Amino acid sequence: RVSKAMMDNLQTETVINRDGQEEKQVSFNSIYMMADSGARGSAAQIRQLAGMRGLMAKPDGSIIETPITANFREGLNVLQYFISTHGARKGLADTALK
Amino acid sequence: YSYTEKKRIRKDFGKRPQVLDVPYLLSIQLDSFQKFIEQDPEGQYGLEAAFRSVFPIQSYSGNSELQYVSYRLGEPVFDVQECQIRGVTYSAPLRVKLRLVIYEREAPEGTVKDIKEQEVYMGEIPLMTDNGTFVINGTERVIVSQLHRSPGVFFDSDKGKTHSSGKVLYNARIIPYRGSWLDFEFDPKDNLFVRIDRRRKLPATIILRALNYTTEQILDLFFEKVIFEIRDNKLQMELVPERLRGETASFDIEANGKVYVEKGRRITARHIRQLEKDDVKLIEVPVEYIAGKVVAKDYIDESTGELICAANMELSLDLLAKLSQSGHKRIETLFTNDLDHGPYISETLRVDPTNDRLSALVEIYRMMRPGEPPTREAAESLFENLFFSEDRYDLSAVGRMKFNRSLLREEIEGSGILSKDDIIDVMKKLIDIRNGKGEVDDIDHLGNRRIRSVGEMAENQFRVGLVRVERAVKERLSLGDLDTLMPQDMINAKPISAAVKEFFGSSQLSQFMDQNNPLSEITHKRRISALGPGGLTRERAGFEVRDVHPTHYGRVCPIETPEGPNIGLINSLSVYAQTNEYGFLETPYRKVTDGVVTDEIHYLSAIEEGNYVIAQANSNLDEEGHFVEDLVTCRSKGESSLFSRDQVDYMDVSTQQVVSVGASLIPFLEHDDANRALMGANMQRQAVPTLRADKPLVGTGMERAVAVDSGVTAVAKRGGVVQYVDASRIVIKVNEDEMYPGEAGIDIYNLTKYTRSNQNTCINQMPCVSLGEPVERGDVLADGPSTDLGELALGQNMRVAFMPWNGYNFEDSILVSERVVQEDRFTTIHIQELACVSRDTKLGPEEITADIPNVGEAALSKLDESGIVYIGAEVTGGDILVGKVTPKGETQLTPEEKLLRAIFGEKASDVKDSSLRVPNGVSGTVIDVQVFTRDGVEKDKRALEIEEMQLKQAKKDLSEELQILEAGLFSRIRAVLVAGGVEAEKLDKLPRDRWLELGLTDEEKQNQLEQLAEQYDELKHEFEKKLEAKRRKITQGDDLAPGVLKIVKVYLAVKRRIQPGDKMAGRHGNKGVISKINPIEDMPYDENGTPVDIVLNPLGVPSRMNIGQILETHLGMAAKGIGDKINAMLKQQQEVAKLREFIQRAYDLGADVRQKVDLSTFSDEEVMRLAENLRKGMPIATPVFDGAKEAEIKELLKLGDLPTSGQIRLYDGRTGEQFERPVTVGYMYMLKLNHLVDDKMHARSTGSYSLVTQQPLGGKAQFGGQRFGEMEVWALEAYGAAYTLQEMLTVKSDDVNGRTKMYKNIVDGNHQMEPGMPESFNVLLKEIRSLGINIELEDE
Amino acid sequence: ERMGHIELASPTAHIWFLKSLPSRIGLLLDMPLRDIERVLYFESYVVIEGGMTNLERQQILTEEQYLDALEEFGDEFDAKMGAEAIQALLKSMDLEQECEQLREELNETNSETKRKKLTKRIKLLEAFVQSGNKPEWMILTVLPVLPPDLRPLVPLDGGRFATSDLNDLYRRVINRNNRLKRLLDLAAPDIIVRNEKRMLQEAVDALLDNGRRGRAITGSNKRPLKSLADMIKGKQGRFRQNLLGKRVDYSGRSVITVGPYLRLHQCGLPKKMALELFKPFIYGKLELRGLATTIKAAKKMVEREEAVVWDILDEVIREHPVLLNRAPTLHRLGIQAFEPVLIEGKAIQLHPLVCAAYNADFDGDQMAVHVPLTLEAQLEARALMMSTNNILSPANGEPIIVPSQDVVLGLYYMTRDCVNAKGEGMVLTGPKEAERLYRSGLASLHARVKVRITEYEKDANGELVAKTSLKDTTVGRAILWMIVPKGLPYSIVNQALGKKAISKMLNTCYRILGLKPTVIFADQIMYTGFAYAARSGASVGID
Amino acid sequence: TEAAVAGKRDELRGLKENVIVGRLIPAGTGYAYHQDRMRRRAAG
RNA sequence: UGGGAGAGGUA
Ligand SMILES: [Mg+2]
Repeated sequence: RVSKAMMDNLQTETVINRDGQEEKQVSFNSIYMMADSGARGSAAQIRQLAGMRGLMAKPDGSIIETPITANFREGLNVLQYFISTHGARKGLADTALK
Repeated sequence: YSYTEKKRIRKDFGKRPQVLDVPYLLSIQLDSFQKFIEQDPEGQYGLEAAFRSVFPIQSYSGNSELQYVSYRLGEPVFDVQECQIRGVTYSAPLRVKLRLVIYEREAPEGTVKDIKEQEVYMGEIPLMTDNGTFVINGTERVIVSQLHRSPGVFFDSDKGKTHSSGKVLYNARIIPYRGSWLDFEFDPKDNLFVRIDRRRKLPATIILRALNYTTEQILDLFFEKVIFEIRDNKLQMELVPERLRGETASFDIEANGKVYVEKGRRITARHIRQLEKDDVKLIEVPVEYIAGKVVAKDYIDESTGELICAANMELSLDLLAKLSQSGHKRIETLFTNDLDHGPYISETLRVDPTNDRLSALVEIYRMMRPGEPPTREAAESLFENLFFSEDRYDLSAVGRMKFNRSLLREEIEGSGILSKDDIIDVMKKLIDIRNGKGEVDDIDHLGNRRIRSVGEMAENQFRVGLVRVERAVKERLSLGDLDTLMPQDMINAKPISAAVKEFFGSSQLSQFMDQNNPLSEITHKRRISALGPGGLTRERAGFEVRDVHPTHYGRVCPIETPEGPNIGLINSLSVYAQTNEYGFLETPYRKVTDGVVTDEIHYLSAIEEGNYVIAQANSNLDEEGHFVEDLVTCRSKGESSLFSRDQVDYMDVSTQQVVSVGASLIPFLEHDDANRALMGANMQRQAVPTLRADKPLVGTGMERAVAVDSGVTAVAKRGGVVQYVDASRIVIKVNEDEMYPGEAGIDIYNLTKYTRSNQNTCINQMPCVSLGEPVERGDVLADGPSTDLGELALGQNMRVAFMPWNGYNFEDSILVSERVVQEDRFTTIHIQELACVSRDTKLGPEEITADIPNVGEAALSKLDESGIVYIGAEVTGGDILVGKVTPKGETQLTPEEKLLRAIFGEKASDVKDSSLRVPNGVSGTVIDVQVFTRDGVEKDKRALEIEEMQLKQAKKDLSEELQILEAGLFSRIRAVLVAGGVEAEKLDKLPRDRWLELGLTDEEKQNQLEQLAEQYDELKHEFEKKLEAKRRKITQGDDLAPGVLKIVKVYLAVKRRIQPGDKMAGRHGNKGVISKINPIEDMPYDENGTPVDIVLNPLGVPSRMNIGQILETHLGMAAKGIGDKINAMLKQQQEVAKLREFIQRAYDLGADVRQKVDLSTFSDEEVMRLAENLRKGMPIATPVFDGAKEAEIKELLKLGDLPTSGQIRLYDGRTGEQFERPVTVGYMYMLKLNHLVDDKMHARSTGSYSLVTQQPLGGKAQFGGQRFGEMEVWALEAYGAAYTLQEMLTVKSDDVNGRTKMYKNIVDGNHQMEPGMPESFNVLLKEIRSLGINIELEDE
Repeated sequence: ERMGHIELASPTAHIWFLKSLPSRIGLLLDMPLRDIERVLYFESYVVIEGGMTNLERQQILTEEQYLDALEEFGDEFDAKMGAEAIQALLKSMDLEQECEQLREELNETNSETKRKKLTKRIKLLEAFVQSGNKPEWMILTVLPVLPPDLRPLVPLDGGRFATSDLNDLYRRVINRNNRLKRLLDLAAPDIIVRNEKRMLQEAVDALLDNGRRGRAITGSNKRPLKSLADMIKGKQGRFRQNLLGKRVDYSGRSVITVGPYLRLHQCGLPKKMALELFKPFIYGKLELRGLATTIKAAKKMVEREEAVVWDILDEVIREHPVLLNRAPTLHRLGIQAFEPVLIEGKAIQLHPLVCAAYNADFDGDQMAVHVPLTLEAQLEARALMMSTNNILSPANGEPIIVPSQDVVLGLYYMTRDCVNAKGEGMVLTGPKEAERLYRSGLASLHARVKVRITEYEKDANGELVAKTSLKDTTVGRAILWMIVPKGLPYSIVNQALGKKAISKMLNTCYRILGLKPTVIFADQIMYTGFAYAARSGASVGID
Repeated sequence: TEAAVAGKRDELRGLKENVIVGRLIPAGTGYAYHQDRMRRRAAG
C-alpha cells in the first residue's frame, strides 16, 4: 500500500497546468524520469528511496517480523542499518560464488 | 576549547550528549605487546610466562639442571628513523640470567655442588614503535590480530547431513590451546564414538576402559538404577513415581488394593500426581516385563563360582529363571526410555569389542600409530602423554573457563589438562544434548571466538624456539661435561632468534603496512583477520563465517571489509570495542538504575550481552531523568523487539559504537546503502595525500581523534609557550607548573621532512603553530601528510554539479575543470627510492667512478668527479644516476706481475658497464643520496662530503642539547643560591656563564656549590663522549651483505598531476575515472559567474541508492555560502561586532544541538582569527546515525542567502544558453585514489622471454606481454578468426623460428605468415615422455 | 630436446598404472590392491610358480609361511618379494590364455557384480592385445630424464641459486639408486637391502606423482615439491596455463575513458603506447622511406621520439585495426576490432555504445590491446570482428549496440510532451523548422505542435515511395525525424522512447535497411541523445 | 592412464586440439584449408 | 632479467 501510494504521488504529481483548465499529466520529476526511461534503476530502487524499505531477511532464511520502515531519505536508525548489513553482505558474498 | 580548537570550531549538528570519550585507537597492539615485554612475575605474561613454562629442565637422569633467575631487555643500538635509513631491524637484545645447579649422585640429595650463573645472551626480539608498528629489515610491518576459535568445548550438530534419514547428529569437540583434539559424536545407529586427533572412529567406551573403568563403574556413572526384587515366586519392583511420564503401560501397574492404570492407556500427568500423593513404593510386576531390559551388575554364584549373568546382558525368561534358582535375591536393572533416558552407552558397550584396559590401550595405539607393533609400556606412555601431560596438552586459562561455563561448573580456574571427571562430564552433557535438555552452540557467536593479538602470538613463537633450545640443552646436559661448562657455551642463540625473526618477518599476519595515508595506518592496526596460522582459508570458508552474526553489534564493523574473496574473513575492529582479559570482545554500556540512565559505564562481553536487555542509542532522555516514550526500542537474546521503559537494564554508550573508524568518517552514513558505504569506507584507505591538504566542509567530528591518535603528527607532550618555529624543528618552552626541577624544561620536536613511505608517497610535517603562541598539552603542533590544523584531510572539496554533460560522464566518469589543474589541487608527491649495490666479483671489485667507457657528455653532464648524481639535478629516463663499472679482466697480481707493472704499467679492464639508470617514464629531481659503505673499504670524495654534512648537523644538535643543559643547571644553581641567601642583583650584573666562582664563607650551601660544579664537569664530560660516540657511529661503515662493498640509494621525487585516466572517488562509494579536463570557459557557470569545478553523473543516485552524496552536496553548498558571506564581510571590513554577531548567529542555529559556543569569552584577536579561518568555508560535524536533518540543512541554506531547494540555475558555459531544469550545485569532498594511469598503462613490442616455455614474460616491472587466456581463445573460436588465433598462438608467442621470421618479414614490409609448431607442446611431449609414456607425432 | 636415462638397479613400479583407480595391475593380475601394495612394500612374499598343488599361483605368503615353505620344499616353488616379483608375474602370465579362459567363464552364469568385473577384465585384456603393448612395460626398469633447459637452473640477484623441484627429485632418485648399487655390491644384509629397494620405489613414485602414494615429500621450505604429474595436471599446469592460453607479444594495457566524439568503429590509443605497440612497423616504414640505413639507426630514431617518427606512426596506424579485449571475456563480444585514432593521453577512449557489449563501466576498468600482424589477421579483424559488424548479440537476435542510460535519458526527455509548455498549437513546414524554433528559443522541446512529415515507405522491390501529411507531434519527435533514415514509419518515433523502445527502433531499422543505415543511425542517435541530455539539465535533488 | 593402456591415437579434428597443436582450427576461415587437407589425404 | 611461495589491492 505504501509503495502504491508512493508510485501514485510520484507519477502524477504535476497537476499545476493551464491553457485548458487545471489539467493532469505525468510528472517531470527526475527520479521518476530515470526510472520510467529504463535508464538506471527500477521501481524497487525508487521504492527504497522514497517509500518503505520493506521486509529484510535474516541469514538463516527466515524473514524478520518487524521490517525496516524508514527509507533512504528519512535516514535509517542504528538497528535498521545493522539489519540491512545482513542482506548486503549476503548479496555481496552470493555474487562472488555465482 | 583548546587554543588550537579556538582557531576553527567545527559546528556539531549532533543531539546525543556523548558520555564517554573515544579511547586511544591503537590500544590493542600497544597493550598486548607491553604485556609481552613487561615483567609480570605473578600473573605471567609473555617472556616470564614462557621462561616459567619451560625452565627448569633436568637431564635424562637428573644430576644437572638449569634454574631460571630473571631477565632484562637490553637497549636498542639504533633508533627508529636510524633503523629505517640503514635498513636493519629495530630490536632490543634479550639477556637472561640463568643459574646452573649440579646434583650429586653419590649423595642421596646432593644439591650443594656447584652454583654458576651469568647473562646468557639469547635472541633479539623486535620492539614496537610508539604508534604500534614494527621495523623489520628496514621496512615497516604491522602484525594483524587474529580471530580464532577459543579453547574449550563446543557442542554442535550438522542439520541433516544424512539425506536418507534426515536425523540430527549431535557431536562434541574438546579444542585445546595446544595439543591433540578430542571429538565425541553419534552415528545414525545412535552409538557414541570417539575420534582422537581427527583419526578413525572407535566406540566411546574404549577411552573409558583406557581410564581404568569396568562395565560396573561405567553403568553406575551414566545410568540410574531400577530395582527388581524376587520374593515367593513373584517379582517386586521398586518404583519411584517420576518414571512413567510419556510412556505406555505394558502391564497393569496396580497397588495392594488400588487400581490406577488400565491395559493400553497412557500414564498421564494426573496419574503421576495421584502416585505422588498416595506415596506407594513397592509395585508388583509379572514376568514378561523383564524380557527387554538389561542387567546392571554381574552375578556370580556362591556355590559354583562362575558368572551366571555378567554386566550388560539381555535379560530374558531363562536368565531370570537361572538367577532365581541361583539365589541372587536383589536384581539391579538399568533404566531405559524413548524420551529422556536413551540407551546409548549400553549399545556402545555391545558394539565395543575390547575386553579391559590393556586391550583398550592396544586399540588406541593401533588407531593413533597404525602399522606399529603395540606393547604395554608404549601404549601406557602414549595415552598418558596425549591428554594428561602438562607439556603436550594445555588450555590453562581460557579453555578451562569455557569448559566450566559450558559444563555449568563453579570455579573459573583449575588444571590445564583434562581429567576423568572432565571427560565424563563432556559425555554426560552430550547425552543430555541428544536427549533434549540443553541446546547446542553456534560457532560464529563471539563468545566462542577470541582475539589472539601480537603479544600472544609472539609468546607462542618464543615458546617454540624455547622448546628447540631446551631439547638441545637436555642433549648436552645428559652426556657432556658438567663442571667446567658455562651455560652460554651450551645455550645456542640460533633457534630462538630464527623462530622469532621468521614470525616477525615472513608470517601470514606480519604483513607490509599500507601507510599511504593516516586512515589506512589506523585501520590496518585495528584489523581482526580471521585467517593465519591455525585459522580458515578462502577455500574452507562458506557463508556461515562470512556473514554478519547479530553479536557483532558494537564489537566488529559490518560495513568495513574487502569486497573481493576476503569478504568476511578480514573484519575490522569497531570504535569503542575493548578486549577482555581472556581475549574476548567487549563493549561499553550505560547501566541504568530504576529508569535513570546513570553515567557509570560497564564493559559487557558477548556472552553477557545476550542475558540482559539493551536499549538502542537513539532513545530520548529528560536531562538525566528517564526515558520519554513508554515503548522504547531495544534488543535481547540476539533479536530486536519492543519493551517497556522500566524493564530495560542497559543503554548503548553512543551511536558511533556500531561502526569502525573508516566507516565513521563518512558523513550521512544512514542515508547511504550498505554496499556503497562499504565501498566508500574501503576507498578512503587509498586516498593519496595531496600537496596542500584541505579540511572537509562536511565532516563528522571523528577526524580530530583519528589525526591525534594515528601517531603521525607531533602532539605537545607538555604545554607551554613556543620559542622557535622552523620548517625542520619546533622548540617549545614549558609552563612553570608542568615542569619538574630536574630538567631544563625545553622540548625539541624534530619533524621528518619528505621521508618515503611504504606506498611510495611522501611524509612531511609542516608546522601549523606560529612563533610565540601558548599551546597546552595535547595540541597538534605539526600537521602530518594529510592533516589540516589537527583534522584529517584526505582530499580536496570542490564545487560539484549533478548533470549529464555531452557524454563525457557516461558510466561513473568525471569531468574535471581546468581550475583543479591550474591551482595544483590534486598534484601529489611520489618519492621513489632507487638502489645501486656494488658487488665483489671473482675478477675484481666494482668501482664507482666517472671513468665510464663508451659513453659521452649527454649522459655524464650531471655526474660529479665521484660518479654520483648531484642533489637537485632533474633526471629523466635513461640518464645515469650512479656511475658503476664491473671489471672484465683481472685485478689480483703476482710479484712477477708486480715488477713487470713497474716496468710497463696497467690496462683498462673496465669493459662491462652496469651503471644505475633511471627506469623509463620516471623523472623528477634527486632529493637525497645516502652512501653506505663497509668498514674496511676506503671512501670517496662524495662519501666524505656526506659524512661531513652529517657531522656538522649532529654537532649543532648536540650543541643545542648542551646549551639547554647548561641553562637548566644555571637555573638550578640560581634556585639553590636564592634558597641559601638573598642575592638578586649581583647574580645578573655578571655574565651568566661566569656563575661558578661566586662564593661566601664555607657552609652546607658551599658544599652544594662544589658538588654542583662537579655535576657541571660531568655534564660536559658526558656531552663530549656522546659526541665521540656519535662521531664514531657515523664514521664507521655498516655491516652489509656478504660480498657488498658499498650501497648508494637515490631518491627521486616525482610530482604527479591529474590527467585523463586518473581515478577519483568521493566518500559515498561514487568512484570514477577522469575522462576529460574541460576548460574554464566551457564549464557551466551560475548567475553569479563562478564556474563548476566537477560535473558528475546524476544517474548513480537511483541505481546505487546513495543519498548521502546529495545531502553532502547540499550541506557543502550551505557551508560555503556561510564562508563566502564571512569572506565578503572581511573583504569589505565591516565591523568586528558584526562579524561576531553573524558568526554567533550561524553557530546557534540547530534545534537541539549538542555543542554550545559563546563568543563572550572570545577576545578580538580570536574572533578575527576565527573569521580568517572560516573565510574558506564553515566546517560542519555531521555524526553517523545522529546527524543533521533536511530542516537544519534548509535553515542553514536560508541563513546563507541561497536557494532553499539546493539547485541553482546553471547557464551553459559552452553556448551561453540556460539549462531547462535547475541543476544541483554544491561542494563535495572528492578524494584521489592510488590507481594512477602512469602506473597502469603499459605496452610491449618485443622484450625478454621465459626459459622453460620460451613465451614472453608477464608484468609491467619486467616488461611483460598481456595474457591471451582461455576465455579469449573461445571468443576467437566463436568468431571464426582461425588466422588470428594461429598468429596469436605461434608467432606472437612460444615459437622462436616463426617469431624471428615474422619480425624480419614485418621489418621488410611483407606481412606474411610462416607458422610452426609451438614449444610448449614440445615441453608437454617431453614431460609425458619423462613420465614414461610414449607419445609421438605419427607422420601421415 | 635430448633426454637421458637412469639405469635402476631394482625395477620399480609406475605409480600411475598402480594408484590411479582402477589400478590396472589389480585389474590385470586379478589380485586385490591391498595385497599388491603389501607385496610392493616388501611386507609379504608372493609365489610366482609352483609344481606342487599346495602352493598355487598368486598365493600371498607371510614371512613365517615362506620360512615354513623354504624348509619344506625349497626346490620346486619360486617365491619372490617386491616389484621384481610383480614384473616376473606379469611376464609369466599369458594374455590370450587368460582372455580365452575369462571368455568361457563369462558364459555359464551371470551375477551382476561378477559379470561387470569379468567384462572389465576382458575389455582390459583385449585392449592390451589390440594395442600391441606388453604387461611387463608397466614396471619401470629404465627411468628417463627431462632435458636440463626444461628443468632449468635459474639464479637470483644475490648469487644464490633457485633450482626447480625436479632437480631435487632427480637427485633423490639418483642417490638412492647409487646406494642400492653399492649395497648390492657390498653384500649387505637382507633388511638393509630391502629397505633401500623400498626407498628407491618411494623416490621414483614421488618423482612421478608426489602427493599420490603416501606422505608427500616436502622440500626445504616445508612445502611439497612439484613432480611431473603436478607440472602437467592442475590449475597451474602446462595445459591450462601455457598451451590453451599463452602470453602474447605486441600487446598493451591501460585504463579506459569515454570518447563520445568517435564513430562506432574507432578507439583512442595514446601516442606513447601505440608507438610501443607498432614499433617494428615503424622500423619498416623508416627503412623504406630512406630515413634510416640500418636497424640500429631505426631503433635509436624511434627511441629518441622524433617528429618524423610521429608522422610515420600516424601513417602506419591509419586503417590498421587493433583488438580491444577485456577480461573476463564471458561472451564473444568481449573482443572487438576498432580502427584506432591517435590521441594525446594515457587512456583508451572507447565508444559509449560498445560498453553494453563489454559489460564495462568506467570505475577503473582495464582493457588489453592486441595487434594483428599478418594480412589474413587484419582481414579477420576487418570482416569478422569489426565493431560495426557485430551489432546483434549471438545469444538472442537483438541488437547489443544499444543506447544505455544517458542517450536513453536524453531521448526520453526529447520525445516526451508537456501540456502547455511554450508555443503550443502552431503549424510547421517540417523537421528543419522545428529544430530552428527550438534553437531560436521560441518553442520548447515539449510543445504539442502540428508538423509536416515526409516519410518514405518501402515498395515491393528496393524502391521508396513517399507520403506527406500533417501529424499531431511534439517538437522533440520532429527533431529526431532529421535523424531517422529514409525507410522507417513515423510510429517508430511518435511515442516516448524508453530503452525497450529504442531497442525496437534499432531492430526495425536493421530488418528494413541493413547494416550501414543502422550504423549511422546508432551514431547519430547517440550524438543527439548526448547533446539533448546536456541541454536538459536533468538533476537529482532532495526535493 | 586410460589412453596409454588402451594404445589410443588422436585424429586432430577438434578446435581445442588445433589450439593445443598450433594449426588453423576447422572453424570459419580454417574450414576451407582443413577440407582441402582432408580431400588431399583421401585422394592419395 | 627469467623461477617459487606469502600478504595486500583493482575490475
Ligand atoms: Mg567496472
